[PDB]
Amino acid sequence: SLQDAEWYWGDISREEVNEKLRDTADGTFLVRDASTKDYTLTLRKGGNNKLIKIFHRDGKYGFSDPLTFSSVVELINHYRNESLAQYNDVKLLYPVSKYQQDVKEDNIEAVGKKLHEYNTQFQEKSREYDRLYEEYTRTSQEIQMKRTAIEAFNETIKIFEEQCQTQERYSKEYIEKFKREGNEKEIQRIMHNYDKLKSRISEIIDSRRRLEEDLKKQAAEYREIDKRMNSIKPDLIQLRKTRDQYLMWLTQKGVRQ
Amino acid sequence: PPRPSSGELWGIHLMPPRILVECLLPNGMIVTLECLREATLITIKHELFKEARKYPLHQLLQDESSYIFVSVTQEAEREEFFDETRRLCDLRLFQPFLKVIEPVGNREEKILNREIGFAIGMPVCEFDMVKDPEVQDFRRNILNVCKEAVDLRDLNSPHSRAMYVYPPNVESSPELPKHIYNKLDKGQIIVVIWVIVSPNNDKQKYTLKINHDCVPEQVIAEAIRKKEQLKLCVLEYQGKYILKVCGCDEYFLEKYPLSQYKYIRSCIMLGRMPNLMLMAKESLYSQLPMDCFTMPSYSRRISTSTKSLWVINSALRIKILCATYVNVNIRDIDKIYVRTGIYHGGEPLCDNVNTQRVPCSNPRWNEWLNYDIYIPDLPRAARLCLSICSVKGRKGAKEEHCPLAWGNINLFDYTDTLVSGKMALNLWPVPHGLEDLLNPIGVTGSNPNKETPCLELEFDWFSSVVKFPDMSVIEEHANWSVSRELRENDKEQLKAISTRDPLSEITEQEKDFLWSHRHYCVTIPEILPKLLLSVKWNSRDEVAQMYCLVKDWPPIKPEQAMELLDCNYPDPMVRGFAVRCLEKYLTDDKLSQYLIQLVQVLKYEQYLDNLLVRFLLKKALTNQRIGHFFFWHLKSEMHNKTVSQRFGLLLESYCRACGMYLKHLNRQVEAMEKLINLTDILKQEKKDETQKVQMKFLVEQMRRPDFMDALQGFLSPLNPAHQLGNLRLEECEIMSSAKRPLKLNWENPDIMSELLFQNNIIMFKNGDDLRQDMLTLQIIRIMENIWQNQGLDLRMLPYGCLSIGDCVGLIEWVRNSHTIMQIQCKQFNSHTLHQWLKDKNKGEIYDAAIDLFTRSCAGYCVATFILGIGDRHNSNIMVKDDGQLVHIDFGHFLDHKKKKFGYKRERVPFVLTQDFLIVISKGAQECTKTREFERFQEMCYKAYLAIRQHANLFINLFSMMLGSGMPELQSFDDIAYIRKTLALDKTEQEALEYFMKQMNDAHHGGWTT
Ligand SMILES: C[C@@H]1Cn2ncc(-c3ccc(S(=O)(=O)N(C)C)cc3)c2CN1c1ccnc2[nH]ccc12
Repeated sequence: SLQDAEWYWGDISREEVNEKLRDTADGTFLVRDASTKDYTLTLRKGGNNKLIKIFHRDGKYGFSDPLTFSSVVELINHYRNESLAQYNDVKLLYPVSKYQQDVKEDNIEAVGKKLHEYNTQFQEKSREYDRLYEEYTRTSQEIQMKRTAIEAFNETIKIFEEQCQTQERYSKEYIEKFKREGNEKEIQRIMHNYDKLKSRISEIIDSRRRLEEDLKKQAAEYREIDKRMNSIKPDLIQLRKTRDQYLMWLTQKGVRQ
Repeated sequence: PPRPSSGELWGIHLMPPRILVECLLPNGMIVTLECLREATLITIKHELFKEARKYPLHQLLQDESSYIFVSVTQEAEREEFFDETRRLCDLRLFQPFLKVIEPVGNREEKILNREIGFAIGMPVCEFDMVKDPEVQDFRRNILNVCKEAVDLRDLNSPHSRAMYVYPPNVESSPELPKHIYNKLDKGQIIVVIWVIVSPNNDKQKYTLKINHDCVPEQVIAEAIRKKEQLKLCVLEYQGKYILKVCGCDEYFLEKYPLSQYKYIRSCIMLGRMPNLMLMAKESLYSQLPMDCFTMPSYSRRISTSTKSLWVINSALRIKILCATYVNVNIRDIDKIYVRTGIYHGGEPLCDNVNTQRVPCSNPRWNEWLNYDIYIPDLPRAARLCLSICSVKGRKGAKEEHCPLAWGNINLFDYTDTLVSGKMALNLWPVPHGLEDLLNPIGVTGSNPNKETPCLELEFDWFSSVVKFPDMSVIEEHANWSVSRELRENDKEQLKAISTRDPLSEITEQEKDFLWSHRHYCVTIPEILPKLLLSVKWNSRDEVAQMYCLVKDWPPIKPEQAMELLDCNYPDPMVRGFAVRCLEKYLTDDKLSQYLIQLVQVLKYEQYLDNLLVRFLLKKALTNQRIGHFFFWHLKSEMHNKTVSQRFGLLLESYCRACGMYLKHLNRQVEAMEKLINLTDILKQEKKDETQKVQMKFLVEQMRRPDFMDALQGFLSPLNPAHQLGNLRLEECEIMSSAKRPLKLNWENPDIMSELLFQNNIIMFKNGDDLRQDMLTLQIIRIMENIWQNQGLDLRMLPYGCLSIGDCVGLIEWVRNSHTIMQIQCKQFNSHTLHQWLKDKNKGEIYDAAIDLFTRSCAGYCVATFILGIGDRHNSNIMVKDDGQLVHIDFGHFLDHKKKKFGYKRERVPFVLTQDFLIVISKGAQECTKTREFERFQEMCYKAYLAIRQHANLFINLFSMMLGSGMPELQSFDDIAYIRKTLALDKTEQEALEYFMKQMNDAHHGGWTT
């Protein structure tokens, strides 16, 4: 009684079978029409999707010669209760029902109207996520720039502070040489240049302090954008999945070929 | 690290005319000096030491000549400025200061390192600081490649040197295609040899009529013969001259049939006159400086029980300790968990194992995860792919799982050592578009950004250093395993498997069949990709037997072998065999052709030191046409922290051994930084400004002596053979369209530029991702090249396009081209296009235009439909004065419209309108009924089956690009589009019926069988 088989899905694509078996338990399966025009069973084992052909000759079916079974149904039903270990090592335990795939609106007008609402909601949430992604990318890049600029400041501060250490080494024995020679105006000159240097270092220290404070603020903004995106991402996938479903139930209900 | 912005200072794009610079003298004093922004460092040092006398302790200062400057660059580097002829505006200073220092250390090495660091865009000194042994060993061990390359390059004195700089631009086969050969008037070419006679530099033409397969020396011989005992003179004087293409730096130095050269081959095909230039070897060979490789600092220094994997009687287990944090809205999620998986390429080796769910606020698991894999059965390329997923189960029984951060780890390291003990992994942001809970295609290794979620892990200890067994031990075990009837039909089924496209379904029955016949398979060597997928990689018995078979496997075609280098084939023996096929059979034409993909597959490589990186590097240093694009492809991706360390270390070794080309590259790099800076100003501080003022700022800044010195007299990054002479400022433009790209016109400075082109026009785009456009024009070249060899003159014009950084690149401006929209103006007819073409090509050459238009139409009609190029319109399609049709802007491909609108349809992006049909039908009233259109339909039906016959290649080219970051190309399912348009699961007759139906449904009938 095939075509009225929860696990039989017809002209379903390999990529569609993949979506339906993604992260499923060993034993999960579905049957479909081969990628030619002939049946292929897809099964989950060891995190992989194994394709098994359903061979046909003289009205008989099976995976290999001899073809023992009368129909595609009898074939599945044997392997639903007995392991594949003989042929080979798991039973066909979890069917992927086409009926369980809910989405219950009766008529074309009702479907069409609902799809229009979903498609609208989908483009709305899409544009929202795309603008969030742009905010996320920009922020992350500016954070990168600030962290490089802070490194550059740290080095500048290191060079400038080494400058003080140098003036401190040289000046000591010259201030002593000028104190003896009573050259108070020259001592004033050495000191004025030293003040000038410490005033510059003081400004460079504040330029970094301000940027480190911008960095703390931008890092927190990033964390928020990340939280806001990790929230939009799963809802958008489902909203897209529903839209694709209402589009499929419309293509099917209407005239085909 | 890399430079944040391309400005003259931090947060300043251009310096004001005069700028105050803080100078830190060696006596400890500080001097505020007013500097001209374009003032060189030698001038600044002269003004400073004069001014230094007016400050205390001036007596402690030595001579101006005993010092040099040091400052903090935008890369946060303390850079010593040895080149005192550099301008202040070109120093890339963080802040305006200079420190006066007496120069110490190795001067030669410091200068080279600065030059390498400038090309890379990252200071070399950052690599020396990297603690990781793999990094340091890679920098050490890669130098034999560099040493061998420079040895081969100077082995043949001036000839081998010239062969590196100007390699032959030849095709892969001398065999002239039947359709091309028929253009030769009695199997022989007419060439025009030009010569600059030494007294007055007067050009002189000598028109020959020689055989197409005549070696360049024979072409020279006939030139001397043109001017019976003359043989002595020609035999002695035919080795003292070389041939060059008129207008560019393309040289005929190797003994290839003249017809095998691409310029000659294009000339035969296009019914154009080949114009060559005769010059002596002496005038070229002298201009060639001898390249010198020097063993770096890091090489001249050291820099500082065993069990088998197989003698371990336990199953693999990994412990997840804790995570530092995750970024989740506590209200919107329930729990968090670490999903893990053991993978061999993109396929799990066992079922994926999750940890228990814990609150987001408490990411502590301290749980051993158990895997269904016996440790001896672990393959060499086995990886742990993990991620931290969130989980919410509010709406129904429907649990919503979302990946937060991911990371991949190599179970064995570069030394074949299995990983043991604790490990801290900094995780990566989940890529845009990826929905899977795991990212197995993603890079291996910790995230360099330590301000990200960090995961602690514990790997088991077995009381010793566990090593993967030796190849002798594996060869042994295979002979144990093998020790534990053809049929004409079975040989037919096998043959059929090998011919299938790389993405087709392999049933478990076909897998068992292929493995059972593994020894017969050596007769059909092309079957190896499908057989390798029939292997059970989680069984050491099958892996061992496969290793033996691949060791003595016959070599396969390079295009078939490139498949074994994608994300699906991680085994070192597989990729080893794959690299040997490229080594022996891949031409320099094909390597240059598939370089994009070859650079890309370097990301899938588990380790930095591998045979592919060695092959590619060897070739990049052996050929500088290869080395120019190898350098740019790697450089364009240095902003991507997922590959920056790998590509950085690769660029270092390359720049360390490429010789003089580094100087030319550095010129291209400094030209590009200026354009990036100029376009950054217009996009920011001048966005909400008038196009008239924008141009006034543009022309003023482009007149600056510092800008002109850098933006004139350098090689084109689109084609190194093309010299970019003096900028023709009057012909430069900011394009009106929103995005506002730069149209730049340079003068070709070639002596005989008039015979090629006198102007080189390049568009500088800053804001859009050019990689998709780059890949499309590449595939289009590869499509046309197949058509020509199969006898089809569907002549498309794929112009040059290069990505030079993150959303920044160059595009060749196609000369004499106009958009349909432009033609339809200067109240419009369906004949406007046909009229324009009838008026731009009068009388005699009217048909030569209509032929060019129809042929290029069919090319584009098939190319666009196969690839699924973004919607075509009057602004995207352009026609040259020739009749040559050209498509612009290929930003989208495959089904880019699948997520936005759920509609499953292979679209016809290029629907030939009435306007277009009229042109083919030469102005007829019933266009579909014509004989002109019949020849068009035929062209398309041929073009399509040609490509469908070569599907395997295109599918591999795309598959090799999965890890690149291209939105439309993120999974093998994205590549399934090409399998639908080429209708691969159908017969060639069915596929062609499908094409015809697609063509009819879009054109509303007319496409007759
Ligand atoms: C630089 C490339 C190639 N190319 N070569 C010539 C032209 C061209 C542009 C405008 C006109 S016109 O409007 O009739 N005019 C004469 C008034 C005629 C020709 C172009 C355009 N083009 C692009 C521009 C933007 N985004 C791109 N993405 C990929 C290619 C590309």
